[PDB]
Amino acid sequence: KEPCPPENLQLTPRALVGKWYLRTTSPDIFKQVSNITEFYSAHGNDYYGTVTDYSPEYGLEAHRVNLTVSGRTLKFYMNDTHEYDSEYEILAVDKDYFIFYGHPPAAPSGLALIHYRQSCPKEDIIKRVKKSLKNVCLDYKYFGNDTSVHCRY
Ligand SMILES: CCCCCC/C=C/CCCCCCCC(=O)O
Repeated sequence: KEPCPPENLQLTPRALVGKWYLRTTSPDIFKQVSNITEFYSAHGNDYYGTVTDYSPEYGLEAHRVNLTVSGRTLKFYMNDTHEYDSEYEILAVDKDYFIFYGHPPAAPSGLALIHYRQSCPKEDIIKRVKKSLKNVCLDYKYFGNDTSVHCRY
């Protein structure tokens, strides 16, 4: 679904550094690719890093990525495949998660992505996520969690 994005939310330099787990998406992508771990390093206001994942069809994958950041949006570039390469806008910022939205080739009608600091986010985090989504005209009921990993949601 299309969000109502907040036009006053901008990415703070270095906010994306470190390890993240992409555990909730809309539409649900987890039958195609799952157990997504991201690691980002700062390059000025940009980032470089890696994304590792499990694919039922391709096996274990490791990808090198770049993020170029421009205000409330960034461009995501991956080396080997470009299924998820797109501009993504920030929808919500929290100490424990970020919510992004874009229209990549893999989900060209729109893809909302929730990146968590914790590998298995607990109920208090999910409650905050639900409120963040409502604030941008989205709804957790249209999202799927990654139930391929050792986490109950
Ligand atoms: C928390 C910082 C997030 C910044 C990046 C926002 C967009 C991310 C897109 C991630 C794509 C997920 C790739 C899945 C693995 C694959 O199929 O290659």
